[PDB]
Amino acid sequence: SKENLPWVEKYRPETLDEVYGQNEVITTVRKFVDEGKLPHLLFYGPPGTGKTSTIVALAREIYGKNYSNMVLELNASDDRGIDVVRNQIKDFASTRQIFSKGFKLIILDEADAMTNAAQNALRRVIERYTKNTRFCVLANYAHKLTPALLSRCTRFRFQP
Amino acid sequence: SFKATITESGKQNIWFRAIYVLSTIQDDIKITVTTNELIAWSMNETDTTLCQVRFQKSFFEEYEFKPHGVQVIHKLYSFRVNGRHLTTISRKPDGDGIKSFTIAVNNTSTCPESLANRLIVVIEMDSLIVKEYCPQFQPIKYDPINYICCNSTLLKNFLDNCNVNVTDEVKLEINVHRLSITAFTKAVYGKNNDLLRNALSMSNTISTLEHYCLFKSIIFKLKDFKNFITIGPSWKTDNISLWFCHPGDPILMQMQKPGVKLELVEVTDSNI
Amino acid sequence: SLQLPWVEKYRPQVLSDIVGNKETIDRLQQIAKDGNMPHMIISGMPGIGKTTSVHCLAHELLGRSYADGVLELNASDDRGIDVVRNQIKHFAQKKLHLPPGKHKIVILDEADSMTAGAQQALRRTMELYSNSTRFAFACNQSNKIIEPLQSRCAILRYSKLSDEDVLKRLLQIIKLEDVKYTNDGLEAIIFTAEGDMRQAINNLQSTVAGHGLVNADNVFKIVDSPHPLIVKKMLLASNLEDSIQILRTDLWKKGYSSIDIVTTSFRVTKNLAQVKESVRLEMIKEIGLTHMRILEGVGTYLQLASMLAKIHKLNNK
Amino acid sequence: EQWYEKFKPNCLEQVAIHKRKLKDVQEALDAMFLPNAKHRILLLSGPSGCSKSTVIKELSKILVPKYRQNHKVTEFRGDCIVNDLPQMESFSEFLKGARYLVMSNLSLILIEDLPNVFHIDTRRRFQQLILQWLYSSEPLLPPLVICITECEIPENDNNYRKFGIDYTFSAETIMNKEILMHPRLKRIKFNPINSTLLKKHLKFICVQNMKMLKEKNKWNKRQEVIDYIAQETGDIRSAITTLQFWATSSGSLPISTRESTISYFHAIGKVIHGSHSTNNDNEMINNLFENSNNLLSKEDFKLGILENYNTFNKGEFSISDASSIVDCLSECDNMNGLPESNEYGLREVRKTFRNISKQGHNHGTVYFPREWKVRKLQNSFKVQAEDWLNVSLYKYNAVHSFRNITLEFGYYAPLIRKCQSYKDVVDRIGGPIEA
Amino acid sequence: NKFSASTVHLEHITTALSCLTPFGSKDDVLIFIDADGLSFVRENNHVIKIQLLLSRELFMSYSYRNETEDHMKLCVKINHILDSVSVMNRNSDDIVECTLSYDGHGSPFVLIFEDSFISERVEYSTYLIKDFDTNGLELDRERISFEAIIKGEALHSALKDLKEIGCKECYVYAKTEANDENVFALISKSQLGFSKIKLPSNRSILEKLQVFDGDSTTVIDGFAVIGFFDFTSFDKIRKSTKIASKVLFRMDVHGVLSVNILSQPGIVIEVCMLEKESIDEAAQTEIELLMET
DNA sequence: GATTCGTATC
DNA sequence: GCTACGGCTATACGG
Ligand SMILES: Nc1ncnc2c1ncn2[C@@H]1O[C@H](COP(=O)(O)OP(=O)(O)OP(O)(O)=S)[C@@H](O)[C@H]1O
Ligand SMILES: Nc1ncnc2c1ncn2[C@@H]1O[C@H](COP(=O)(O)OP(=O)(O)OP(O)(O)=S)[C@@H](O)[C@H]1O
Ligand SMILES: Nc1ncnc2c1ncn2[C@@H]1O[C@H](COP(=O)(O)OP(=O)(O)OP(O)(O)=S)[C@@H](O)[C@H]1O
Ligand SMILES: [Mg+2]
Ligand SMILES: [Mg+2]
Ligand SMILES: [Mg+2]
Repeated sequence: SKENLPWVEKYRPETLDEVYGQNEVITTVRKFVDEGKLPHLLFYGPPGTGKTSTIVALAREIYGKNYSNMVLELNASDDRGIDVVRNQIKDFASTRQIFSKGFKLIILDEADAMTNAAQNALRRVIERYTKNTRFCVLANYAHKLTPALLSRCTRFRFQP
Repeated sequence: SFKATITESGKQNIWFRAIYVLSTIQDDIKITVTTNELIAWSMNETDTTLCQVRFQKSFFEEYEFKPHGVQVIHKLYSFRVNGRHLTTISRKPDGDGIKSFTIAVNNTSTCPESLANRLIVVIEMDSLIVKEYCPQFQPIKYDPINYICCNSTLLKNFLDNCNVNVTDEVKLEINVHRLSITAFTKAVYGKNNDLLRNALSMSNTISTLEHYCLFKSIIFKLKDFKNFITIGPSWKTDNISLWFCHPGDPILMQMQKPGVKLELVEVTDSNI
Repeated sequence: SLQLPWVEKYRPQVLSDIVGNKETIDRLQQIAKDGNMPHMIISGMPGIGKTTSVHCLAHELLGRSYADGVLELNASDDRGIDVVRNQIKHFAQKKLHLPPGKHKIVILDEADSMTAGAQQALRRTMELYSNSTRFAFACNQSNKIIEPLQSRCAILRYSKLSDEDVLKRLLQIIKLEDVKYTNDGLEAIIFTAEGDMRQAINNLQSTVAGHGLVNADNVFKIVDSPHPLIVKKMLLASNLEDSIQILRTDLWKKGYSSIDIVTTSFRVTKNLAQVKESVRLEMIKEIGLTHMRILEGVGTYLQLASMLAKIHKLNNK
Repeated sequence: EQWYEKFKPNCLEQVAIHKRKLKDVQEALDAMFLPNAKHRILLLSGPSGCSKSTVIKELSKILVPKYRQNHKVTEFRGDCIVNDLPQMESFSEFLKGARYLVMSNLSLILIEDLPNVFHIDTRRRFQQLILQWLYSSEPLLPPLVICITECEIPENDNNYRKFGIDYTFSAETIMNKEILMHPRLKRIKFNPINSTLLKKHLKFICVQNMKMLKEKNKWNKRQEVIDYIAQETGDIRSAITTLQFWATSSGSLPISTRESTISYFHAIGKVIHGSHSTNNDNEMINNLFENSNNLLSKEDFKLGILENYNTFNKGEFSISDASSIVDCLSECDNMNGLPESNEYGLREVRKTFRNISKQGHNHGTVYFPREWKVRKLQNSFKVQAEDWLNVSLYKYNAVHSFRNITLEFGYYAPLIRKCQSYKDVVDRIGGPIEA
Repeated sequence: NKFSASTVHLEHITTALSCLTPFGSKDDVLIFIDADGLSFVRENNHVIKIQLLLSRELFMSYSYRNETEDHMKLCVKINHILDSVSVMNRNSDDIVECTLSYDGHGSPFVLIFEDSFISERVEYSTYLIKDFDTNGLELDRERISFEAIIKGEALHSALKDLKEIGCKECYVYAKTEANDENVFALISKSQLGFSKIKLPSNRSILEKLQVFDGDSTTVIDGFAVIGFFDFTSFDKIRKSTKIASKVLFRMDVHGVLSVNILSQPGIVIEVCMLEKESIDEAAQTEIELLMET
């Protein structure tokens, strides 16, 4: 099954030990997981540097087999307008975590394509439900992100 | 302080319809509590229409009232409550009738913040389900010829056959031979005599009526006349009284029930 | 796994813990002790304490009546013309027995994102019910609130937080958390913060989690220097061979996108000092042509090198 | 209460309004109370806090109890949501009951809380309901006063469908030309309160707070703060609110009032001749783009610059400067509306007009671009050309492209048809060409 | 075919479909095929899940000849099925005999409607199955804090009343008094204020209310469990309580409400719902005061 | 912001 | 007991 896959997808890292090049970011997120306190993360860098591979492996490390019900991954392939932010993200953050792994994780991949109204509405969902949910923002262009959203996120730069 | 309970069916339909009409007239229904009656009234924003419904203490099973907001004239506690909110509490649900509809306000030192400036209404269904509501209220101050005694249903059919969007004004031409009322609307002419608005003049005639005491021509609105007309025919167990004097003077509309008083005052057309 | 981030764990709960803008915080304290709060609009750059000031003022002004006397609405909640006409109207009409001089507070966070119709209905909302409830708008760019709404409010502008208030708050957090630091590390944290408390706390948290000792090396190996300050250095170079060196080493091999460098260069040029207006407008024109070339598909290093070469050509002439 | 609510005027002499403006409002209102008045609606338009309704109420207080055939206004409340009424029908039922407020029930109906006009359908309903009042056949109608506050709608609704109501909340974008140019509608534009009236009223408020002002050792520095507020704002409500906030304070917090938006011609004049507040063009341009980006981004502004750059010295500057300005504008037109395009064009225009600026230059008057006239004449040309084409399709079976029409069919074809008729359209398509 | 099911009581599979629409009107619906029966599972925003089950006894023929796997999973769109079976149902008065079919992974889902004259055949395209697993949103069967058995009509009327009063947020109160009294209420936050609907303690509406100390074994009195729920999720069961004879309410300490609806054989509906954070801890005390009031 | 006409006041 | 039609309500669409 995995042998009939393109090499760019067949060799996708599954653990944080298989992500190379980014040593300072990995050695920081691993300690963040070890202490158990994961802040709101922002991953920035050129295409093909390992941001998605890092965040998916990190979520797998934190949640183990509960990745399915504990991680909400929204990207550019799904609509992420003002109504989506006000309903889906907000009810995912507001509801309980069935006391599984403490806090929830919302991965917003390709958030640079997100409209400014949605990024402005997400600011009071990121800092209100931060006790039970954490947001990770993956972007390649930081000029399309609102300054407040950049302010409420811990920025990690993925070097070439 | 005040506590009233309604434990009949038609007694609840008339209450619900009166509350619905008073909500259609103004967003906030005005309710004053007397030691001998319950006065629910509502006035339009333009101060042209005023419908007032009075429920006597014989209309309720129990009508306790301990005034010992408050305004003496006899003490009178008045308050403002949202019409659209009260019209859903008094709404009769489909499939489960009402056995006891209790309305009360407890503005005493024994009450906590749950009853402070919040009205208490109790609904006990015939399926023993108890539904509790706490609508917020605001204390306020109370603000208190020829004769016609036509039958309400003969008016009712024609009035229901009138749409408010296409007909706005009603003419009431009383004559000793016959009484004919016509729901009409005027035509507005544009720049090059263009028809901005059409003119529909639907009409009906009722032969002379029981007490057509002239001791004429009057014009007033239609959106509240229909509602005040259909208030009373909800407690099935039906004569409306028209007291108007002059074109510029208000018209008074009154109906009677065993324990309900109905009053509607509307400003008439000053055109002579 | 239940430990809160230091941003939320050390969010001030009283007005005395809010550093920076000493006069405005003192005035907010006078409002809290007196009670007669006027309608106010709080504006400023993000992360300087605008929200934590309004919330602390509402808490210190209501106390046990905060649960029923404060209606907090923000961008995450639907704030259309209907919510203003129903929810805000019913909250304003509500009669609550608050102490003398105390009024209900409607905290409309992120008021700059509200629609025009809701803002126009808010005019009537504050006009009818100004004697019972007071509105506290908090925004980032005050012009987004319509002028009829601003006429009924007292505008309070929050300035950028200085390097001393940030150091004071950072030292309080360090003493509370017992982390190891040295002076140059804290100076680097403040420098990378650029007047931001939230970013300074996030950077300190990241440095402590990664290494533990807050020195310049560990801070700068996980936090980066602000790229506007590198773009300014690249654009203000004398001769081309080191401006190209900066653009390559500190902007291209570090991972910054070409469109990001071009967009930052425009804002740097708009605020660049000691440069003639004729030079500045030509630099803006070259940056705009480069921006068009990047947007049309050609996002290469050669297009940025040509822009720097043209800027140096216009500078030397 | 608040100082603008407790120190509100009691009569007309305490209202901060100009004498001439008060006289024109008074006479117009007095004329509209006559039995058959020529004016039916009085549209008051102006900025916020210009005493537009604060003069209407105190004028009604002395006007209504003079013509009431035996005292206050009847104001429309848009937030009222009754049970059985569509939202768009709320104003219709208000105007249908307000028309009964005539003799023995007389009341001046004031519409300051306008209905929701940012939604297109109810805005159109509002317009056609006003037109049904101006063209009403009622022999007697109550006086109608509509106050509209001119405020710029901020940058929102990121769709490119921004209409006029999405840019500026003004009487032009709410009403239509039929209402605005109606024989029975009178418009009295209001101006911001001048410094003298603001100073006088803020000093009356201060002498009414003298005890508290003196106790907080703020009575000798009152003159400077009143002068600064009068010079900074033209809003009476904002001025009184700022004065109250400064007086009730006990520190050195700085005086800050509300922010006003410039006009289109004001921005054009700032770009051309510069501003007197600052001699630094960079700062002025940056503040203009920061506070008024909704106007500096519209193409009509870059068109107004080209239309009015010849008014610097009535058209008596060097041709090289004009060539540089127009070349820069043409180059900016090719930047696809980037933020770097306007910021370069305005900067170049200001730089060009700064160096050639000399003392004693008698400038000219600016005007609005005529591009809309050209665009409507183009549509008229299109209509006439299509009439030519379809009338020349059945009589003489022939197809011709519109590009060939605009070159050889409209000068030659009329010159043939009218010449065949001097012994079926015969006139030049789109009218004759001049100069 | 690996699976074939034939029925004539199409009203059962029609009400089963009508119970699924509340959980979104255009998305993917998962169908689980095993020997016991046919089940439809739908999940919305990872906060609520509904699981109806159509037993093999509801079909004359239920082959399931699949032998390599004990259960078969397929993901199809609900809008295709709803848009299809609507125009099919134009002449539903005819004696129609529905025939479900599935030939394995890669084969479409077949739905034949034969009227002995016309045999309409609809093949639905099957899509890949998403990452989320439906077993995550299930209550822990050893942590039940309250177990209430309620009638269908009373719960449906209460839900319809909550809908008519708006009910932006909802609360569930469950206290068993020591003497004999059982208290179950559905308190709501809405435009009106703070409204409460009290189910009677009589044994015809509330057959059995049993409050545990988070172990489903130790029955204690004087303590109440309170569940803060969003009525957007709580209203998803309203269309299922309309055909419910009895409804079973179960909640654990993890904040999961398991609504069990049994209809009369018949369709078995299981709705699992998550509970909000309740970051504000004054509404809890106000609920207690309101119930004591 | 620019010009032109018209006041009010010191 | 059953059916048709009017009233209530959820949803896609216009501008
Ligand atoms: N550090 C790395 N170690 C190993 N493989 C990597 C690394 N970075 C990228 N890859 C490979 O490149 C593929 C694509 O990288 P992703 O992490 O999925 O995308 P990305 O790097 O975040 O870039 P964008 O912004 O999504 S286009 C992965 O599936 C891996 O196969
Ligand atoms: N003066 C201050 N003193 C202490 N902490 C502060 C201060 N200003 C901001 N913070 C911290 O900043 C974080 C949140 O600040 P906020 O007030 O929410 O930001 P903000 O100023 O409101 O900007 P926006 O526009 O809301 S993103 C918390 O961790 C606070 O502790
Ligand atoms: N001397 C004064 N002259 C005029 N208004 C005064 C004065 N003193 C206090 N005010 C108050 O200032 C406000 C001015 O209101 P107006 O300007 O009439 O309303 P407006 O012009 O419609 O402003 P908007 O557009 O509604 S914000 C009112 O609330 C007055 O009570
Ligand atoms: Mg990626
Ligand atoms: Mg904030
Ligand atoms: Mg006003």
